[PDB]
This record gives sequence, structure tokens and C-alpha cells, in this order.
Amino acid sequence: DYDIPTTENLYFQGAMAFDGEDEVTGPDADRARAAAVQAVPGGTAGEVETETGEGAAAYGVLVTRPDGTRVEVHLDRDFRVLDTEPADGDGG
Repeated sequence: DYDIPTTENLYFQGAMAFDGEDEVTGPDADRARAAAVQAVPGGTAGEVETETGEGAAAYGVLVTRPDGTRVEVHLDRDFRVLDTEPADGDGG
């Protein structure tokens, strides 16, 4: 929701974000802790992180199972951050 509403599929996840998708921090370390039970309180283990990169809105939204698995999506007005990333809880 923080990123640009004119992104790729980043405007689809936000929908389920109205449940319990709170604000994370940036890295997967925080998203895994929040999206775990912090974002799973609404309906699914998926929160929303907000980071700052070289672009504009270096934020992300992860949503999956509160078992450590999350789907962090890259959303940046950089016009190149509209993809997603399967959060393995470790963050590679």
C-alpha cells in the first residue's frame, strides 16, 4: 500500500493486507517475525515491510503460512521493483 498503486501485482496482495498486514522493518528477519504471527492474526501470515533503497519506495509485502514461509514482494517506484520473492524465513 505504501508503494505505488500502479505497480504489477503489488496491488493485488494489498487486498488481503487489510486483514492484519502491519508494518515490518525491511529485511526478512523482521518480516519473518512479524508476518509469522503478527500478520497471521488477520487471516494469513503476511505483513508489509518498508525499506529505502536507491529508488523511491523500497518496501515489500510478504504473505504465506505462519510456519516460517512467507511471500515477500518487491515494490519500488523505481519502475523495476514489481516482482516477488519467496521468503524462506532465512532470506538467503
